[PDB]
Amino acid sequence: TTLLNPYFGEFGGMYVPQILMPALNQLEEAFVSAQKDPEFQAQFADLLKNYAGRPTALTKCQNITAGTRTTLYLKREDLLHGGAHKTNQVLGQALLAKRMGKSEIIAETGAGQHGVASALASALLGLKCRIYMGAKDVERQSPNVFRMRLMGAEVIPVHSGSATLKDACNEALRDWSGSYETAHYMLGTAAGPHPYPTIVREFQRMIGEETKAQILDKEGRLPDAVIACVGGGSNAIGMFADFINDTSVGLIGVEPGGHGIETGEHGAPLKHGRVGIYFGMKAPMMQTADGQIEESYSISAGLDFPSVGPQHAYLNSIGRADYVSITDDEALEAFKTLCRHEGIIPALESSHALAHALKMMREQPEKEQLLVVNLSGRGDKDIFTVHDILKARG
Amino acid sequence: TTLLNPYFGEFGGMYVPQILMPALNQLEEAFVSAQKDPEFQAQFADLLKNYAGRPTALTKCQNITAGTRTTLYLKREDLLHGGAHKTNQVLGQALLAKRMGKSEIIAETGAGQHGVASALASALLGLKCRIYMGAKDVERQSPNVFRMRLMGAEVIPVHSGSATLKDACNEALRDWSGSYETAHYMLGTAAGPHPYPTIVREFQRMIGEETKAQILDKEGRLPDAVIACVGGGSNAIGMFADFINDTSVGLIGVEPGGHGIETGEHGAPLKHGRVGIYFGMKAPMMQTADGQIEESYSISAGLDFPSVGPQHAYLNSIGRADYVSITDDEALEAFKTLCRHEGIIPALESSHALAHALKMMREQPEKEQLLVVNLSGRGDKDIFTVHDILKARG
Amino acid sequence: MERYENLFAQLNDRREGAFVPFVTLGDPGIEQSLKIIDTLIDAGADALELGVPFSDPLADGPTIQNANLRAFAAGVTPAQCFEMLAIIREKHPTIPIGLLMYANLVFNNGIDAFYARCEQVGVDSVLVADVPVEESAPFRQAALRHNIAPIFICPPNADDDLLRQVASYGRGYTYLLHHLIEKLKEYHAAPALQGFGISSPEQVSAAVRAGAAGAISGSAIVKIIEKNLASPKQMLAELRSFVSAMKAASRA
Amino acid sequence: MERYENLFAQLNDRREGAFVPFVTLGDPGIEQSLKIIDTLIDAGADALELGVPFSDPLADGPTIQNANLRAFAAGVTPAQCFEMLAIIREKHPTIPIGLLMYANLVFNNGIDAFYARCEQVGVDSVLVADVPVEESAPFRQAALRHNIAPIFICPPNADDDLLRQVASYGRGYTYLLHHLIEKLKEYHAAPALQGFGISSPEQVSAAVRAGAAGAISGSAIVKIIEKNLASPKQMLAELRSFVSAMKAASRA
Ligand SMILES: Cc1ncc(COP(=O)(O)O)c(CN[C@@H](CO)C(=O)O)c1O
Ligand SMILES: Cc1ncc(COP(=O)(O)O)c(CN[C@@H](CO)C(=O)O)c1O
Ligand code: NA
Ligand code: NA
Repeated sequence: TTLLNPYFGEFGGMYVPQILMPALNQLEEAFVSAQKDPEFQAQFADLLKNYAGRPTALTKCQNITAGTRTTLYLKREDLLHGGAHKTNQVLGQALLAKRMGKSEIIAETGAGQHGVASALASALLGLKCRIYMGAKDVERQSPNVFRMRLMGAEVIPVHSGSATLKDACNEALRDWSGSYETAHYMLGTAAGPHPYPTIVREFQRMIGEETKAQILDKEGRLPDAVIACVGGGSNAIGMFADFINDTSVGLIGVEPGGHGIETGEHGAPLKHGRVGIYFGMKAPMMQTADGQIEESYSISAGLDFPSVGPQHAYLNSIGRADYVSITDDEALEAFKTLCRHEGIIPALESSHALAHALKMMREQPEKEQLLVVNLSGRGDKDIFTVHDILKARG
Repeated sequence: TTLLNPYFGEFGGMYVPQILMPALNQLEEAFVSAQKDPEFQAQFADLLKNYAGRPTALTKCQNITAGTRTTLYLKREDLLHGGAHKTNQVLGQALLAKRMGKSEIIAETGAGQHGVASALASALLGLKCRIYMGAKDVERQSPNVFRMRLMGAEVIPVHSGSATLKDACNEALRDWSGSYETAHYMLGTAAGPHPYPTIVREFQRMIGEETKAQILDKEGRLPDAVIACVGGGSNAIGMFADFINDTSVGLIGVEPGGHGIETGEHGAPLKHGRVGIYFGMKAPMMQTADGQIEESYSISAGLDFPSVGPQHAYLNSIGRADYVSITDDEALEAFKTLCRHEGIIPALESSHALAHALKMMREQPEKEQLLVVNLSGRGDKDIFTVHDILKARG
Repeated sequence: MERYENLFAQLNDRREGAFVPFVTLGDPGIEQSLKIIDTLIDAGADALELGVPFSDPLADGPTIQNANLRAFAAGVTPAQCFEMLAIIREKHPTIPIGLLMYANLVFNNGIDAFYARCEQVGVDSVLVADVPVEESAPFRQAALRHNIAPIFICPPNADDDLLRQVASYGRGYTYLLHHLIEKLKEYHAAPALQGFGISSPEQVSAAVRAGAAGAISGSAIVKIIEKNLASPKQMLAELRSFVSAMKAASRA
Repeated sequence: MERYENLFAQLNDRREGAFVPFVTLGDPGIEQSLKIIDTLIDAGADALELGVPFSDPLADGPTIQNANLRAFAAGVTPAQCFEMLAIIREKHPTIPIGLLMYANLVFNNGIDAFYARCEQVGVDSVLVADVPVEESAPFRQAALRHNIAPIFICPPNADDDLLRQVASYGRGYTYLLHHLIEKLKEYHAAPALQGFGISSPEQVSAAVRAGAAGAISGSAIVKIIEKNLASPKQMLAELRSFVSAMKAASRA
């Protein structure tokens, strides 16, 4: 039994070996208690403000929308300490770990952004941190790897399976299975077994809360739609949460289309996968006809989670949120456009969301619409990637 | 003649070829007008807040000071859009350029941070931007170079002289000398001919103003000292300005000691140079016994300006501010310490300031002192540099 | 069928404990795996626990992870696993055969269809590694409808409620990973088999002495496979030797 | 001394315009530079404008920047420049010699000491490239105390106040970079010499025709040096040829 519903419609659940259930139940209980503890909230708010830099700016993009009836704002999570929205919830989870008397942190990471966020939160709050990262990822993420070590975290390469994020995910669970008494597993996205999808959303919901207050302040009304990329679903659910009950506000999640949905090389399981059970949850998965779990492909390292948070699958099923996809080339074009017209270098992950807003604008230039794109991260990290591609294409 | 005093005591002035005086006088006039124009101030405040991300956080560092009577706060300019304090004044100067009906921007840069800031401001405000960068610097700054181009700026390598910052500085002036009618020279530090030292200070003074408000809010009193690194002097004068009339507040500027003052390989002209006339100003210079201008050496690319702002030389002469130096090794140790104990990766430039605060703390652990270190920038850019050194030293 | 019931009845009449080895189907190849399995049976295995290679065995240690790697290197699929199961049962009519599965492979094309397929090939039980009792209803129901015993792991710390649920939900045997054994018997749980760490003959005798109906060697068998990959013949010889010793330790 | 005054008086008696070439002292080497300078004088240069290599010539174009590079490659220092100046004057007693300096080299070890040194070697004027009239007081004062003419550049757009200041502050000649010429004469400025772009004989005749007392070839001479680095002999031959042509164009 649980204190909170582990499901969003048919999606979610706690599909973990029996040995891990006590850890999940323990975590759910501490989370429910923390949420009703004004002292926990004040400590979390203090770190977010004085250490991470919240509230983040909401930047209007007139140069981009000129000549159209689209007004576009970018929620600036790229300005959060660490360079991405990941920082929000690792601070909340690190505080939860301490509330439970835990002294160690276990984390998984693909692009290394969450790994870096877990390491910085652990460094700040005196937690011993160990990070699992698929060997293929450590290889292409040595900068983030070094950051993690400078911050005192132990980075552990995972060579099992495809040696990527899903593999690091398994290894994290395996570890926690035998150490949850003293270690907390700091999951990096709004997915996995309950209570994680719920906790991650709640520890990211300030994104949407701030956006709503900022948009009301600047435009005197709610956005016609908020747009966010979806890898695992944390930055998107963080932006969406506070707007779910505002029925007039469209919620648009953007999955990576990679080389194109038809090529099969993409990372859009929500709209182009099949429901399965993996990583402790029932949700749309990138998987073979046989049921073996596959990888998500995208020019962006961060949209590599081969599944998607159960709450997104649920919001999609009832029609509350709409999910689309954006290709590598479309994301690259938005990346260039934002650099040239606004002087902001967006993460390639976030560029997928901006690319979709650019499409909404360009396809119907005379449609009056107020849009907010969640700029989940900065793209300084993607400069090498973009450089090579542009050079390669002459 | 001028509207404002071009000198700080014996330092400063307008030592430029006669042909450039009209440009300086024009700029000084527009600046004086802008400063009294509530509309200009509101537009500058709006960009700083909604685009750049001000106010920046003031972060207390309990992990670092534990066991001592030092309380340390870090003014988080590393969280400003762009990753460094440079962004503040390029936005103000870009707005000034527009107020003067200019459509083009000329800038010089060493580490590339100011070049990137000039490019992003120009991209945002519709200015055509060209950046001069010494060939040796372009070589070791290809990441920043590419950023500048992604943002639409023209990057022009300077092979004359030592092919470094001072050389880029000359080339910028040369260019402006014949184009000031339509182009504004966006100088990157609080140095050069009047009105630049004055304009840069005023467009960076929010650093100190915010710090004062934040420290009063959190501690109910002013800091015992504010500490900032000094390359050209902009982040330091930005932090110092609002505190100059608060006589109880120490102002400590930190110049790079490089391999050590005694080795001669350093970048500390204020305390270990000799007054000269160069780059349009009379100020302490890194120069031969003969009067030829030399380079400043430091493990940090950003503390390369071979002179120092005239206002710092002046504040030093009257004893209002104290200047010290920190070696490459001391800065590296502070860099590591901040990463490990606070989860913040500081720029190597800023690390010199933190290193000095760490010395004030460690040398007299029972001395009660409230310190603020201006964390002028983030050090993601310095990860490669630090990696190699640590690896090289085994 | 009632293979587990019939087996435990017989072992009881002989005051004998059961010895159950685990191996990954298709490791290192389909042909060698079938030979490995026949050798385990000939050497005295009382029942079998067989794994179907899965891409992300988040509930398994390094040994099993590598067994799957080897199986996949051989191109092993669940479909081939079910063909092997049919062949295994066709050769051995009474040995209980239990599968150790990951939820996705059971859920993939319909939970009911999966258990129906288990019943068709002659499988006796299924332990879904990542389906706790709390999420087990559809699995348990489908299993029972197809005469398949749903097996559950009773963890070290299993509190009373869990003991009761496991006792009520499981069939065939309880996968145990004194008081625990007494409570399980007290709640009329399926006979408990001690797992984890069972890698020596003395551990088999200790489990039976503690009150357990037997022991499952979760990975010791796979290690032997991994060590003798170079010589298939020596592999089977060593497998025969180990199982013989383990089984002998279960006798009264 | 009154070398400029004596020179312009003579040129006037001959209804002649002055031709003044600029070269960087020590470019490409001390020895070749002394030969280059003697050739410019033999070919008809009425006065000389000589630059002292400076590390950061922020007021100079590419040609001069490279002249400095060459001089520094040769190890040229201000001290050696002053030794060359003494030798030059010792060989040519009446030609006016003006230096084109950067402020730091004048200020470096004392402004007064610098002009005292200029007077000692026999220099007649000093134009400090980066000292506008607004910052010129200490320089002008030291110059006058040591019988050195402080020279100022009168920029294209020079407004009236600037014209008046330049007319009042300068001596020797006004470095001009019709109305401008009339105003300078009107305010009794030192004779104006047209500079910038003066690279052909026709430009010299045009300057004198416009009312200027002559022309300064700011870089055409240095170009010739740069082009014939390969053959020192051809270099001097071409220098002689150019100066001869330029000077001839100044005659009535
Ligand atoms: C800037 C940015 N924006 C978006 C995402 C996608 O995840 P989200 O959907 O949970 O928000 C990531 C994920 N990053 C994951 C997986 O690689 C990590 O371990 O770091 C990111 O780093
Ligand atoms: C993070 C950071 N902190 C400090 C400094 C030093 O300059 P300041 O003294 O003007 O503040 C710099 C300078 N950077 C100069 C010179 O290389 C540039 O062109 O970018 C910096 O980038
Ligand atoms: Na995904
Ligand atoms: Na300096």
